[PDB]
Amino acid sequence: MFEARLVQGSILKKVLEALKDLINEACWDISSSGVNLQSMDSSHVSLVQLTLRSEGFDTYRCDRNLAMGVNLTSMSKILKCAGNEDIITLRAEDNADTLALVFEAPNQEKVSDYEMKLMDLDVEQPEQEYSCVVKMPSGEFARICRDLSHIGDAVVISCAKDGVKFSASGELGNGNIKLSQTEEEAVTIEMNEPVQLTFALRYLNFFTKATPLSSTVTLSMSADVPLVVEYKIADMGHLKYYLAPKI
Amino acid sequence: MFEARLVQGSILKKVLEALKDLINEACWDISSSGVNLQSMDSSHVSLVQLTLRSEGFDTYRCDRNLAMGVNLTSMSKILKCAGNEDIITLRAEDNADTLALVFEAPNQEKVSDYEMKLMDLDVEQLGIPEQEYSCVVKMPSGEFARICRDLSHIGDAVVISCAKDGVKFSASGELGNGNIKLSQTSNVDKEEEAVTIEMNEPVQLTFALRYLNFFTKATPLSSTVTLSMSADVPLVVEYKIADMGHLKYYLAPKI
Amino acid sequence: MFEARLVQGSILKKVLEALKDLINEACWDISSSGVNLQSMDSSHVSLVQLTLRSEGFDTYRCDRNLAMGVNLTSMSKILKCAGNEDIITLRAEDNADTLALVFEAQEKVSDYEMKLMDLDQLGIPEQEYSCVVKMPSGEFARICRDLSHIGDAVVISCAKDGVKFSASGELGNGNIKLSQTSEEEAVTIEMNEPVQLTFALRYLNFFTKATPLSSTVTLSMSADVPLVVEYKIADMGHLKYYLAPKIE
Amino acid sequence: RRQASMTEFYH
Amino acid sequence: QASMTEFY
Amino acid sequence: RRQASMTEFYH
Repeated sequence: MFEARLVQGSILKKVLEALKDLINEACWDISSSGVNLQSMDSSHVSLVQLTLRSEGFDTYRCDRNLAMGVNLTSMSKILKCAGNEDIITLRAEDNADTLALVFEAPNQEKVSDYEMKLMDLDVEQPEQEYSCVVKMPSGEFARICRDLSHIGDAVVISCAKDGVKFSASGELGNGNIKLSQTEEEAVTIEMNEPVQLTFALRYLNFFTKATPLSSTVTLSMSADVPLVVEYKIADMGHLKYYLAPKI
Repeated sequence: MFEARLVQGSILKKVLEALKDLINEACWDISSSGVNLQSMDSSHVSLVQLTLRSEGFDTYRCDRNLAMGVNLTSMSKILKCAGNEDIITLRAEDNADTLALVFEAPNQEKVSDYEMKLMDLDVEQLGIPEQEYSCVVKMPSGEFARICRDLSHIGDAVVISCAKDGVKFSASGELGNGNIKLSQTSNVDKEEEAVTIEMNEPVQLTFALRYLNFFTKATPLSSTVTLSMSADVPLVVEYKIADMGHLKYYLAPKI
Repeated sequence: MFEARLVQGSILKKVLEALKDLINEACWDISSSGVNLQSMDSSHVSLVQLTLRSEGFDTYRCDRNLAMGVNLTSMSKILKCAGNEDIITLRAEDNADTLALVFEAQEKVSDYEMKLMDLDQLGIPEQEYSCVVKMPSGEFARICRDLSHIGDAVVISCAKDGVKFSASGELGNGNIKLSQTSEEEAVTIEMNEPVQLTFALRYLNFFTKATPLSSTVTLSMSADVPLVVEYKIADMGHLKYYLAPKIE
Repeated sequence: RRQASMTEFYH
Repeated sequence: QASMTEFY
Repeated sequence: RRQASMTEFYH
């Protein structure tokens, strides 16, 4: 059996709001260390990697390792039936067709319990050091991507020790945003060697749906390899987006 | 002649927001005791019954009985032109193809006056007898709205099961199934957050979530709502219009 | 070489939000005295006149006079990328195909470059009006917005005891009466003779997009000439709308 | 599960 | 509707 | 500028 009890159900809600639009079905790897998810989008352009530590759950139990095939859209609809202050408990048997969700509403005066059908999915499957790493406010990054979406299709991210630059171009003109280095409102840069890559704003605007998960976001960049957009899930783990560059 | 003056005009506004989407044309019965409305939706599945007592109006006057045929969408449009703290005065002659509405603003520097055309509408009334229901649930109105809209994500119909310890709503659909369980409450902060159950014998019925989601547009009228249930008979969802009257919805069960 | 620096960049944002839906391309007149705009909508029913004097800018510079053919929708998209507290700088060279905008934040500096078009000055006099109404802008917006649900046109009747807006349609008719009061919640009237005209509510609801620019709006009413709906851009200038009356 | 009308109860 | 072009 | 896939890198 697998039984995880999380008092901050809002985390779960936000996570699925952050994943449902980029990937529709994903395989949940359940292990003694926690719940991991790793899936590529349908177009094979970005990769999503979610890590939820077992120690971040208020109670955790996992007899054998599990691979739950979850349709993320359905689980998103069901989690819409959970209040932000609800205590959410996931529970699934080993030879289970279904995953059970329990919403224990704050006021021990309401208890919802839903049952979701699973699918036969089967699993898919390294950490690096990057030339340039930018730590900046998450809402700021979301704003930048959304605004440059009005200007062009792709954003050119240039990373140096004196700031980070996003640039876009389109038929009505072009734009350049420069963020200079300056605790949760700060922009700090760790630079190994300068970088410059180009990415599709569509996918970044998919990634920024995870903004309610963290006040800060980090971008890891290296020449000719995918970009890493990382949102720390406080006390629980992290949510990572990998975007292949344009070449 | 008929002239009614209501200081809390927002009430009227809310009443129309609760009806315009469910019934398009309705006949308002004006009499010495107040304003009454009773209409079925176009599909003949739900019945709506509005009661506004004459003693709830600040000033009230009704010489002869009236049957004003109102197009509720138009009257809703006119009431959207009134502030929430406006004093609203309805006035209509004995024949009159029109109903006059007067919006007085708190300032007293602004006075709107609208004139609405009426319809020739048959007073065609159902006969709803007063009854005793096996199970009656008093609960917060916003909670009931949240439940119905949530279960709409799961299925078409909600199974309301009513027992002495609480009420349970259940839904089923192609993506799964869900159960919400509300228990009786051993006191909250205030009265309106409580869930109380009056049961003579247990009940369990099935209703269309679409019509309930229509009913919950009356939520700004009352902080609490009650569901009255008896085997094989329609459900009654009642919202109290404090000091004035009530708005009632009747929903026929499924098969 | 033209360079204007405005610390209250929000003004620019609001201005373009009031214009992009009514006129798509307009010609900006740049001179030593400031920036002026005058354009008719595509249907040739209303006239827009914008005045931003050089003294409202914290820095102003204008070597040669300019006639910038600007697509207002594109410039609106670019200005949506600026924060409300941003310092906005417009700058254009003499033989420039483009207009440069600089958004300074809080160490963030954005810089955009917009392409201009080759665009080809109606006679606006200076008159005195029989009836002039000063009223809250949000009230006027609310009135036009409400009466739009009743009819196509609003009849503005202007007498010494107040202004009355009236509409009629197939579901009925309505009358809103504003009486003078005894500062920006006030309704004041300067009257030489009573007026009463009819205007299309569609265009007035276009005009009320300038509401975030000023707490008050003024309606100057003709005799049988266009109505003037004026929003003062405090300390900088004004935005004026001219609407021809309805003689059916 | 079909839908019963209101015209069957109250009339 | 009268035009603006008829005034100036 | 085309778009490279994720399947070329981590594959």
